[PDB]
This record gives sequence, C-alpha cells and structure tokens, in this order.
Amino acid sequence: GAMGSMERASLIQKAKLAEQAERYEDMAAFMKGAVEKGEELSCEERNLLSVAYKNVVGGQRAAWRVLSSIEQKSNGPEVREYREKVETELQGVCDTVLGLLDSHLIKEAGDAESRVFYLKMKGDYYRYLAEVATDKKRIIDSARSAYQEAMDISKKEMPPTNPIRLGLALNFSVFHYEIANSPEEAISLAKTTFDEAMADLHTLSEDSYKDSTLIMQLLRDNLTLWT
Amino acid sequence: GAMGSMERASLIQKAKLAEQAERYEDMAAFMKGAVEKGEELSCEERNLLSVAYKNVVGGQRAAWRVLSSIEQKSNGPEVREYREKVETELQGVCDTVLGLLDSHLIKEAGDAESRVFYLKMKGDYYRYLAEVATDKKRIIDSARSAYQEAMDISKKEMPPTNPIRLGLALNFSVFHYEIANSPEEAISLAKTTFDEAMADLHTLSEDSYKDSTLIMQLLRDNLTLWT
Amino acid sequence: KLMFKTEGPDSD
Amino acid sequence: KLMFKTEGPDSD
Ligand SMILES: Cc1cc(C(=N)N)sc1-c1ccccc1
Ligand SMILES: Cc1cc(C(=N)N)sc1-c1ccccc1
Ligand SMILES: Cc1cc(C(=N)N)sc1-c1ccccc1
Ligand SMILES: Cc1cc(C(=N)N)sc1-c1ccccc1
Ligand SMILES: Cc1cc(C(=N)N)sc1-c1ccccc1
Ligand SMILES: Cc1cc(C(=N)N)sc1-c1ccccc1
Ligand SMILES: [Ca+2]
Ligand SMILES: [Ca+2]
Repeated sequence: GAMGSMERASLIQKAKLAEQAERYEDMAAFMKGAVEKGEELSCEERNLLSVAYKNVVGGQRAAWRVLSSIEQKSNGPEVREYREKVETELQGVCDTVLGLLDSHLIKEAGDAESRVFYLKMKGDYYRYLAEVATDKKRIIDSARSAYQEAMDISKKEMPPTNPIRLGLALNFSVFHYEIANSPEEAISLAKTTFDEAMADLHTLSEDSYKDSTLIMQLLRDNLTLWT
Repeated sequence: GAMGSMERASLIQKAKLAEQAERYEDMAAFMKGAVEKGEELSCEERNLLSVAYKNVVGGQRAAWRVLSSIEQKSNGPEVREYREKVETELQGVCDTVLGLLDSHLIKEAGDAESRVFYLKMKGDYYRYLAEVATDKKRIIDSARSAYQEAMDISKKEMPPTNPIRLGLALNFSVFHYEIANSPEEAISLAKTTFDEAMADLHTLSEDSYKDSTLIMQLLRDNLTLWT
Repeated sequence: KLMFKTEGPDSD
Repeated sequence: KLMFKTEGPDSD
C-alpha cells in the first residue's frame, strides 16, 4: 500500500507522533503499514494499533448513532443516505482491521498475550459491525466465537488480574448485554470477573495493581448501570 | 467535483447533519459542493461554510503545533517529514477555501454583510498560511489587505456592535499581535472596538445584545492576556 | 443510546 | 504556543 516504501521503524515512530497530535486516521494508516511489513508486533506496537483504530471507529460509531437517531425520529432521502455513507465507511474500517487480523496477525500469534489481544480485537470489530447490521446473526456469532476463544485461552494462560484478560471480559460482557440480548450473562460475567480479580490483587506490585483496578472499575461502572 | 450530482438543497441539509454528527470534513465537502453550484450563499449557508472549514483547519493547526514543538526540541527525518505532511494538508485546505472565495464568492458579494464575511475569511485563511510560512511576507500582506478592505467596508456600512464586524476586528487584532508583530496595534484595535461596541449596546434587543457581548468578551479576554 | 464501558479509548 | 481568542469554533 501507500506505506510500502516507509521503514517499519519510521512508521512506528510516526504512529507515536500522530497519537501525540491526535491524528488518529494517520496513526491507523501508519500502523496498518507497519502490520503489512509482515513481522509480528510487540506489546507496545499492538497497543498502538488498537488505540489508533479504536479512536477512528469510535468517531464513526458516535456519528452513526447521531444520524440513526435523527433517521428514526424522521420516520426526503438525505438522512438515510448520509447515515448509509457513514455506516459504509465504518464497515470499511472494521473490514480493514479484520483483514489485518486474518492476514496474518492471529495465525502468527503463539503467545497467549498476543493471541488473546488479537482475538479480543476480532470480537470487538465484529461487534461494531453488529451494531449497524440489520446477516446480523452470522456477524454476532463471529464476534461471540472470537471472544469465546480469547476467553478460553485467557482463563488457561493468564492470571485473573491480567489487564488484557480483564478488558476482554469487560467487552465480552457488553457484547452479551446489548448485542446478544443476554443481560444475565453480562452481569454474571462482570461479577465473576471482578471477584476473581479482586482475590488476586494481593499478588501484584503497585503499578500492576493500578493497571488492573482501573479496568475493574469499568466492570463496576457497568454493573452499577445494569443492576 | 464529487458533489456535482447532488442537489444544492440536499448538500445543505447534509452539511447540517454532518455538523450534528461532528463530521466536519464531510461538512466542509458538502458546503464546497454547495458553493460550486454557483449561486450566492445565504447568511445561514455562509455560517455553515465557515464553521465547517474552521473545524477542519483547527484540527490541522493544533496537530501542526504539536509536531512543530516536538521538531524544535528535537533539533532522523521522521518528525520533520510528518510535520511537513500535516503542513501540506493544512495549506491544501487553506488553498481550497481561498479558491472558493476567489471563484467566485467575493466578486458576487454586493451586500456589506456578505462581502465583509468573505473578506474576513480570506484574511483568516491567509493568516493560517502565515502561521506555517517560512514568501511569508507576501502571505502576511495578503492577509492584511483582505482584513483591511473588510474593516473599511464594515466601518462604513455596519454598526459597531454587528457581530461580523466584531469578529473581524477580533481576528485582525490577533493578526496584528502574533503575525505582524505589532502588539500595540493589536491592543489599540481591540480597545477601540470594545469601546465603540459598548457605546452602541443600548440600541440592541436582548438577543442582539447577547450576540455582540459574547464577542466583546473575546476581545476582553485577549486584552487581559496582552496588558 | 446509553453506551456502557468498554476497554480502551472512550472515542465515541 | 499560547493561542489568543479568535472568532468562531475554538477548533484547535
Ligand atoms: C496507557 C499508556 C499511554 C501512553 C502514551 N500515550 N504515550 S504510554 C502508556 C503505557 C501503558 C503501560 C505501560 C507503559 C506505558
Ligand atoms: C500499553 C501501551 C499504550 C501505548 C500508547 N498508547 N502509545 S504504548 C503502551 C506500551 C505497552 C508495553 C510497553 C511500552 C509501552
Ligand atoms: C461479514 C464481514 C466479514 C469481514 C472480514 N472478515 N473482513 S468484513 C464484513 C462486512 C460486514 C458488513 C459490511 C461489509 C463487510
Ligand atoms: C450559533 C448557532 C449554532 C447553531 C447550530 N449548531 N445549529 S444555530 C446558531 C444560530 C445563530 C444565530 C441565529 C440563529 C441560529
Ligand atoms: C449564525 C449561524 C450558525 C449556524 C450553524 N452553525 N449551523 S446556522 C446560523 C444562522 C444564521 C442566520 C440565520 C439562521 C441560522
Ligand atoms: C500563496 C498562496 C495563494 C493561494 C490561493 N489563492 N489559493 S494558496 C497559497 C499557498 C500557500 C502555501 C502553500 C501552498 C499554497
Ligand atoms: Ca451522502
Ligand atoms: Ca510522513
């Protein structure tokens, strides 16, 4: 692609600069370029990839919800047309991320930390497709499958306070609540995740304790909304 | 361009939707499309045009300053390259706006409200070019010239509380302070503008008074910083 | 749309 | 860069 002539290290440096500049579309394109070099990503590089596309799709999701709400209240073709424009661009970003994961991040990821990270992302970007889907069932089952494989590996291979495991459970629980229409499964997962992490905090350093409790607080926030 | 097949009214409707969705690049492209229909713009349409491009260039300016500061502290080619990338895109947006104003918004604007609005914009987008210029003199003089013609018309044709006149003086004063390195001219203009507006507030309705005092407060804010 | 908490940047 | 007040959206 357009980044094929730039060094991998330069793409990573510029992704970090684009983050500082809040230039997340640039950040995402630089990290896409880095992935397409074909080498595995480090922990820091995986986080750069995720932060970039989360910011990009986050703006599109927020736009889509504004337009969808206007559209629903309005029910001329303009509101529908422009909602469809934004929806199509959002689906394109999701398709791009899923393509990176499938070609070939997931298959080359052998360590639990990398494989769970990528399978969580796969679940997330199928979930974002599900939010706009109206084939919705197949999309939902693809999110569930990715999340479920990530959970199984995380439960075998990672401590219950591991931040990737915690963020996976948080997002899978939200999937259950509002995509799968399984609010009891959502609440159950969030509770069990919070409680098993609480009982393992005593093993952690001050810095790891801060990392884990920050995501535990998100689980708590959702439980407060849900119960 | 790409908007040539969409109705003028649909482009305006979608610009309003894009504003609500905080999709300012879309908003700008829709309003560019509307301008290129060749009809004059209404007051509301002029404001849509200005808000759209101000948000777009505002993001680029903020990014450029982040990168410029990193670059200056750093003095590999990456920081310079990426600053140049952002700078080039910012200059392209400015060039686009200036092209709309020159083809043919300004020449068809006969009313003082429309002509001052567009000449203010011309000053602003040459000022944004000046902020990144290192031909800087010619760019600065093009901003000054546009602002000065706008001021002359506004002083002849508009009351001193008119919000367009007030926003023009505010921005011209900032031009003086930090582009032209004339801080005394800046302070003088802001003071005289504030005082002549204060003495005309008694003529205004409640709603017009709120419009004018909001921009007077920006003049005050700057004077507080400058003195 | 009430949005619940999910991992990473609350970008939407 | 201290930015002074200018008209319209404080978008930067
Ligand atoms: C959450 C975060 C954001 C960062 C940035 N914007 N540079 S660095 C960072 C981090 C996290 C864990 C361990 C070391 C650094
Ligand atoms: C967790 C995180 C988020 C980051 C970012 N936003 N840049 S960098 C980062 C990290 C991870 C491992 C080692 C060093 C830095
Ligand atoms: C079903 C599917 C699988 C995808 C992938 N693996 N990249 S992208 C995708 C999709 C969904 C909605 C609209 C356009 C494309
Ligand atoms: C400042 C502003 C923002 C608006 C919006 N986002 N829709 S409408 C508006 C305005 C201003 C003057 C007279 C009538 C409406
Ligand atoms: C001043 C302004 C800003 C606007 C916006 N952001 N949409 S619309 C608007 C206006 C102006 C004249 C008559 C009706 C609306
Ligand atoms: C001097 C000038 C006049 C312009 C116009 N009327 N559109 S755009 C422009 C410029 C400035 C810097 C970099 C690229 C283009
Ligand atoms: Ca459209
Ligand atoms: Ca670059």
